[PDB]
Amino acid sequence: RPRFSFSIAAREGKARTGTIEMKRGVIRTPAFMPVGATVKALKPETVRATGADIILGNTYHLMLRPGAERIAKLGGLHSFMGWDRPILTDSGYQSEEGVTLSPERSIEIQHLLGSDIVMAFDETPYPATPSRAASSMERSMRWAKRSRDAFDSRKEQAENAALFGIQQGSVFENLRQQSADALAEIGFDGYAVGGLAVGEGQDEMFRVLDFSVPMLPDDKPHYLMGVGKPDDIVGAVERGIDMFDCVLPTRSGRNGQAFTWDGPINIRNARFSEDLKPLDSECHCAVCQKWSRAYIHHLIRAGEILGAMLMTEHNIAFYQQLMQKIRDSISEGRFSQFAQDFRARYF
Amino acid sequence: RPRFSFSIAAREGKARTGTIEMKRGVIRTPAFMPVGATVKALKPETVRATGADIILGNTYHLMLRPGAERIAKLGGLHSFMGWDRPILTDSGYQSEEGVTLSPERSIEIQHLLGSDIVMAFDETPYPATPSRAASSMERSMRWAKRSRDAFDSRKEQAENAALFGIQQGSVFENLRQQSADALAEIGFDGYAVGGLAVGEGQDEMFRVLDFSVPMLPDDKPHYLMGVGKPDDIVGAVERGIDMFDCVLPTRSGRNGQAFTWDGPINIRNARFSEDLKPLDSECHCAVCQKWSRAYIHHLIRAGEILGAMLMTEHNIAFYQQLMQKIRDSISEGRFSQFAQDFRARYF
Ligand SMILES: [Zn+2]
Ligand SMILES: [Zn+2]
Repeated sequence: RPRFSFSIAAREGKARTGTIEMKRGVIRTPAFMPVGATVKALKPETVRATGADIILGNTYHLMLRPGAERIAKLGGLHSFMGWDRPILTDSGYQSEEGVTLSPERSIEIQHLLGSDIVMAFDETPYPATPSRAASSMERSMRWAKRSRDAFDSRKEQAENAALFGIQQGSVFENLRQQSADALAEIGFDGYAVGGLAVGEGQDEMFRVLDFSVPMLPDDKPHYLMGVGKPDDIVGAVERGIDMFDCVLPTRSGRNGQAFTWDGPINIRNARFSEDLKPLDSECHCAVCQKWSRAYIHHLIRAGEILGAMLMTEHNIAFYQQLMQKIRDSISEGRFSQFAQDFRARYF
Repeated sequence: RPRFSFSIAAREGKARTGTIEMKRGVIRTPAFMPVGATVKALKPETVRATGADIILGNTYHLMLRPGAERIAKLGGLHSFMGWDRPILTDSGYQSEEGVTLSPERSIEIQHLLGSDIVMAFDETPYPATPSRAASSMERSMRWAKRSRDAFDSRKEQAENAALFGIQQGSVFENLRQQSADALAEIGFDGYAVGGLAVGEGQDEMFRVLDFSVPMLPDDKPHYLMGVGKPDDIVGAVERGIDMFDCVLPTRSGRNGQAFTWDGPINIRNARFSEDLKPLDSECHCAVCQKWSRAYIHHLIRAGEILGAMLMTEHNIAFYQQLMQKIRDSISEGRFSQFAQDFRARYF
């Protein structure tokens, strides 16, 4: 495989479906990346069986424990945790130099972990005034150039990994445009939309995506960081987003929240205590094949680890099934119909 | 298969190896029964993959949550938890009537759960005076007859399950003999040695097994309740024990203790932080195939659920491998050699 190739196979409006090819494997887009040096309560083989093509790791947590250098001594993150496919690492979400973490150190840590997709080191709270959002965006663009240069100066990294830049600008169209321009001038393998899902609400997030995603190079992947709920994902794909990561399915799962095509349910609710149905009626996951709502209700009420395991496997599988229906519906020119049907039933 | 058939295929001194056949499957003896309505941190398929033929469930915990009647409404324990092979249930470890639980209720609960091997309801703290141990043993034998009659009066249970009686008597040879006599006069499908592993220490436990196990019918299985460490198991098999249950491998596992052929290790110890070796050098389990001491050290230090999962899978697999080496060495007439070699290396 090449270091990085993104190809778009089908479109419908702003939505796209395709593939990213990398040395460690192929990523089907739109993609959901489960968040990890573990996807909580799941073996990597289980994560793969749900359909994930790539997972996310964190520069912040891993650098603290067990340490980036230690992981590199041990053979890198893939070998450490037993996941042999692509890994995307966030950059580590104050001075011009960095945070006491700088762009250079961030890129180095991601190298030491052996990340396949490296994120530029970026700085913007919500709400923000125009002045503050601009100051922050500009710093982020200076740090984006430092990230680019640090990555390129490390031959092994530049030859085997990819680098994504992150658009800032808060909710302001002019700053988003400046930011997109800056990032394209530097040039990256993909472009994230940063600075959303930080308290603005779906309506506002969608409004900003509406003008922001078209500013980015059309021929490169578009990653919406930290999103989100199933309906956030569907709307964001309608606006041109190709990649997602979020802790909801894992975290939610351990707290009793199961995703279903008829909306989320809280399995701890006494109404499930004698419910022999699977979590979701249509889900093809191993959990829905084998165990009832009643059993999983019991496990979660009892604080049993197997409850966390089963809830998490189901939720990540649900999310992968969602992404597959999105991909197929775009490939078949019926994604707008799918999005409408999905929302009518989910809500 | 028959309701219950125990056949001995080979012997060496007091040690025996063979099979129990039941409707839900065959049990290889000497057997280790992992303790559960879940074996903590493991899917039942994982439990089976380690080599377990039977697991234990509890009348006490299940009757409290989620309730015996609820589990029967839901189709019984096997269907509830997704384990289709035999399950042994303890009886629920004060008046002549029972505990505020009586023999009759205990047997009924085990029926409602759908237990394959039902334990008689029994009462003896350590240390105990001869007078108190005798009083307690005698009550237990009256309760053993009540258990027998309750089981036999329920046709479905008597036709499809087995009933084991439990020997008491503390550390006193004469009371153990009276107890064995009483139980044989009533007649059971198997015989447990109760009242050990309650604080007496290995030397004393072995001394009591030395005279107590020969008192029991030779042609029926002998179950040592709540034992134990790998060396306890080996010594107890040398004294005629066929069946074991213990929470050590599961509980220990979650606390960082891994069993190995060179003795237990605590994986949280900083010495393992960069150790790329598997938990045990010879172990054939999936955990030792795939992950390092270093990774598992990190997970347990970090309190990650996957740490508990992997430690537990390894430890239960270790125990099953131990039981297989015992079975094979008895079948080959070299168990005394095995026991000596095991101890020399383990210690
Ligand atoms: Zn499911
Ligand atoms: Zn192992």
